[PDB]
Amino acid sequence: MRALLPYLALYKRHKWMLSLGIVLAIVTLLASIGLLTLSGWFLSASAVAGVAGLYSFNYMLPAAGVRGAAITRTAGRYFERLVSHDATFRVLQHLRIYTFSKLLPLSPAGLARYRQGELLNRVVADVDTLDHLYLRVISPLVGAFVVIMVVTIGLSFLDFTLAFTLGGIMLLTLFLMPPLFYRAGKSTGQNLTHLRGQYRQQLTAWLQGQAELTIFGASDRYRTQLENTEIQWLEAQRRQSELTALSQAIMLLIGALAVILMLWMASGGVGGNAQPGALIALFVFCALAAFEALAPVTGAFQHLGQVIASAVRISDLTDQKPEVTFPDTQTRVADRVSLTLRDVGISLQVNAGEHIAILGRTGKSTLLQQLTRAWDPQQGEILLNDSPIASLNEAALRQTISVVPQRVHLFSATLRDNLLLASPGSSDEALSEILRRVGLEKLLEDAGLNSWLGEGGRQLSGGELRRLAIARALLHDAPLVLLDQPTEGLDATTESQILELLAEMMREKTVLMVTHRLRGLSRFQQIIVMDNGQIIEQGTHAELLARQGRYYQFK
Amino acid sequence: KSRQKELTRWLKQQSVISQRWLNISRLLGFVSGILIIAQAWFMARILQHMIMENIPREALLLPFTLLVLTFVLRAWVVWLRERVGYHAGQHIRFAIRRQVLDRLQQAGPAWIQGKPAGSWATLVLEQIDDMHDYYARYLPQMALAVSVPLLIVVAIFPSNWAAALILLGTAPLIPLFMALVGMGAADANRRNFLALARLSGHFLDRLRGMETLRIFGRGEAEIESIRSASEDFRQRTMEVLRLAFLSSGILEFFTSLSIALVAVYFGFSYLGELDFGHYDTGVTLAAGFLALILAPEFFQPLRDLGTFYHAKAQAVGAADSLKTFMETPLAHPQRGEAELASTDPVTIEAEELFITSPEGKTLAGPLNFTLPAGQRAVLVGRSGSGKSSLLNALSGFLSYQGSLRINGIELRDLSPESWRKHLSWVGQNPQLPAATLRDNVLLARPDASEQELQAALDNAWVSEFLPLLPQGVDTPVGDQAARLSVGQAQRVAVARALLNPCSLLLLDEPAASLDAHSEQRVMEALNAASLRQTTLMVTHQLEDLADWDVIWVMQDGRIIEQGRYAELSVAGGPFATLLAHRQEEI
Ligand SMILES: Nc1ncnc2c1ncn2[C@@H]1O[C@H](COP(=O)(O)OP(=O)(O)NP(=O)(O)O)[C@@H](O)[C@H]1O
Ligand SMILES: [Mg+2]
Repeated sequence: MRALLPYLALYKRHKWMLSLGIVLAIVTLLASIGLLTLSGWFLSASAVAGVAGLYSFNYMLPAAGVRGAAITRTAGRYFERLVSHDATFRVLQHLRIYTFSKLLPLSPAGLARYRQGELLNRVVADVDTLDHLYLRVISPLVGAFVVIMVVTIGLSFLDFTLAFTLGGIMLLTLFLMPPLFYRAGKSTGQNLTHLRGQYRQQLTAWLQGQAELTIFGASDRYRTQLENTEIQWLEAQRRQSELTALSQAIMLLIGALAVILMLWMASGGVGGNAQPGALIALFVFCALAAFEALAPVTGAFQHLGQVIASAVRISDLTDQKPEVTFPDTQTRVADRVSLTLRDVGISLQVNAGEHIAILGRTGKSTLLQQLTRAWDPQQGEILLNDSPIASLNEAALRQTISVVPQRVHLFSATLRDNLLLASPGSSDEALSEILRRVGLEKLLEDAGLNSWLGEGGRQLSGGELRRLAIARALLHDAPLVLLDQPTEGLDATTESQILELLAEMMREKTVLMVTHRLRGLSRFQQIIVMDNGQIIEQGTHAELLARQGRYYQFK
Repeated sequence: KSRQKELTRWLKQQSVISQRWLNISRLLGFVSGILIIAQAWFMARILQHMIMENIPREALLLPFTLLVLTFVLRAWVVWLRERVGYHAGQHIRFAIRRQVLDRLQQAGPAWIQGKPAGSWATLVLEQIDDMHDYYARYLPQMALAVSVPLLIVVAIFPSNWAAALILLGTAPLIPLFMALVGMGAADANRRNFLALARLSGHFLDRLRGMETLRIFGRGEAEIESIRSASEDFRQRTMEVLRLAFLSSGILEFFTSLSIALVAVYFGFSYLGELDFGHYDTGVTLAAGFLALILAPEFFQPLRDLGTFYHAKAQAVGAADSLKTFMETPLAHPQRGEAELASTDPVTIEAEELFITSPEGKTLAGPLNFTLPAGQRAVLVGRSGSGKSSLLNALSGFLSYQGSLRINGIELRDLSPESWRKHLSWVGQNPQLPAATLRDNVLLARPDASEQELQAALDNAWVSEFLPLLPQGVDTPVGDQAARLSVGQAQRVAVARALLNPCSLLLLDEPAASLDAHSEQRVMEALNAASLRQTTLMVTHQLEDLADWDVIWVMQDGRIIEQGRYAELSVAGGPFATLLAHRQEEI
């Protein structure tokens, strides 16, 4: 319950739209009650007055009341649905901005241990569930409470022992029944998520291992084991529905006990007078209508457990500590940087124009993670342009380094916004000039700069994504460029183009390249071979090839 | 669209298993409308006695007793009806999940591999369980929504026909206006369908690519993209909801108009302002309470049906991907009844195979080869050249139109149950489905002594790292072999291959995706285990193939060269060029 505190504080941004959506939920739900209890009294007063009372009974005030209560119940529900859903989409926006601003400082490192794809599908699902806290928990529970307190206060102007009996019954089942059924269904609700995720692990094992099981003859012995988990899983779901059946049967008997008591207790007398003619039906029709307030109240408290669970997963994930801290020194962006590296325990110095190639023996490269400050090194110091790497703020670090990832991410946006990612300020022609130079010709056809890429649009190929990563790295020009196996799983007819693109496009830059492929290393100054995080030999292609060494065997 | 007509007919066809449960729930929804009428009749009669005739409560103990009794029967047929409805939807999911798993086990590994194992779990878990509320809640409510309202009208008509026309007069009006509104709600849901589908996966896209936003300095400028794409999502889906909350508000308007009109008509007819509606027998108070208690109950069935109408959509979406799956025309490899009793290394001769996927596409073209008993062979080639498709065809997982005669008997005439008794094999990925690491190894022989059990362990060099595990031999094999490494998960696959005598041994790529050390360990075990019987291997490690009897290089599913390794290594053929390819990479 204290888990929801960071997210309930997010509600203060839209406190008037969130409260108005509840105020309308009460006005609607009091007009439902008030329309049926005013009708029930009007029929009783009219019947008692009879034909003789046609001129002494003021029937225009109740008639104008049932018309008002019918209009505000009809239109109160419409605006309650609009205001409560508009405010739910403004909480969702504020939840996503809040949880994206917190997952950025811990982007590569904090989320490393979690396998992604399922972690992020859990993050999107948890943020959505934290959005249901208002419509599905707060609005029904708070609305039910103050509707009971208004019909209990309102009815107390007629009789106290009757208003506190209908109010007592209604308010006792608002506070006791929802928790007592969460406790009863707590055991079978976790015996449900155990037997479901157990069936899922026995199913993918039976499906993935279908070749191994079929040939070793165990595909049927493991099918009945899978079918015995479903049999146990379908008994846990049956036990859960046998508690929802009891919840609804009991709620029908509590609303029955309120009607019976009002029929019996209000027959003796409402207030002072015995034989109260039309006041019996004002109480028995309030008891009949007022249990619509408590209709959504047990599923509101039940769903609250899921919100608290999601409020912990999001909170424990976004309250981690960022591995690296960037100091806001406001250092100006450097130019023609000369990366020097010592005891990181490799040591290697890259001058301000050298095209280093690193031949690691056959995931994401660890040396490039430290250069982009994914995490600080434990052993040595990294210096960009005779200044420590940690001395540069985030804004300047992202501007003196232009890395191509091994995993090129194709954002769902247009082709223009996949290139404006690198340089926001570039004009539209610049994107067209560089999409040609790189060889990305098929993209520019049929108005491609507005074409949708990524999910929901056209997918690029492996050799065509690699040209997009280099397109960003060239638009976001920086003195230091960190290639990460740019030619990997790539066609030989285009691998030469990528390498030739690297040599001519990024000639006046401090290119550092990490690969395991030997093609086109003759144009790379100071080739470095690296094994188990250790530098064996260094030197130009000619120098490293003449002397016997690790480069020679491979060549 | 005829898609919904075909899907909703499929859903109705899958409900025959639970026809008994859907007939009881239809019968219990008709009793519930009888008790609603009875409960409103006793309440109206007690109230009339106390208000009009001024009868004390202690003289009405019989109508109170009968009223308490209907209130208890109503709660009983609601508890009963909630549990009958569950059995309706359970027996349908249990009988469809059995059909999905039967079609998925018969289709074999050839078709299962097409989609990720998490794509199949969505179909078998998420999609099948999405059809529960359609049968448990929506279908029972769709019948209660037409019975109970007609019972209400039939019960009020003898008492008063003007009160029975207020409720009935809105029966044609309610769907006439929802359909009139609904056709305006399909306009806004059509010109926003695409823009709202690109904005839904926008958060996950910006969240799956935070590494690219980090390394370009765009993390802060993709918060103004979340703010803009969430504002646009709201202002575009609130447009749709302004037309979908009107449709729900048509029923609330006619619910409110009917209760107001019942009150005003009865209230005015008691004072003489109105003189129609009754049968000239005088309008009583119990006739106005009966119509007023039952006025909100007329529309309740329709209002509950409006909260279940989503359960028809997610059960048509689920029935969509469950009907395409169940009607794929995929054809299975035919199973003979002959039995191979040689119990010794078998000879594989093959000509004009044309091995085909279950979908009917041809995977390996014209294949012509022979394999004498006990002679190891190796398949080499490029990625996507149909090297593995021959191994699957020899296992029986794929269909071939040609001649694949093993030991003189064609494969398609050989019973699969007995053929796989002489077959052991090691795939690129060691799928371990058993419980414990010892149960993975004992999967081949469910009952064997520890002497040969240990013999098959150390021979595969799995005993090397047993003390490293927390429990040793009986270490609990984690799901997807998470506890083990990929290197250790491979040597345990080798252990069960060696444990059972095999008349043919098929290695897919046992050394691929291995670490430094285990790569020799798996080869040392297998290279010595490939001699005891006929063997066929597939590999990309071309360095040490100087020992294997024949080299079968293939491209686009056609064996090109043959012969010992030395012959085609320097002959300048495809193999020599393919061997030079490995020299480009370190
Ligand atoms: N069940 C299947 N359904 C459809 N296509 C398939 C199926 N099995 C294989 N293919 C395709 O048919 C071709 C045969 O490739 P494959 O049988 O995997 O040979 P391969 O050499 O083992 N590939 P690789 O493992 O990368 O070396 C490829 O293009 C596959 O994608
Ligand atoms: Mg293969």
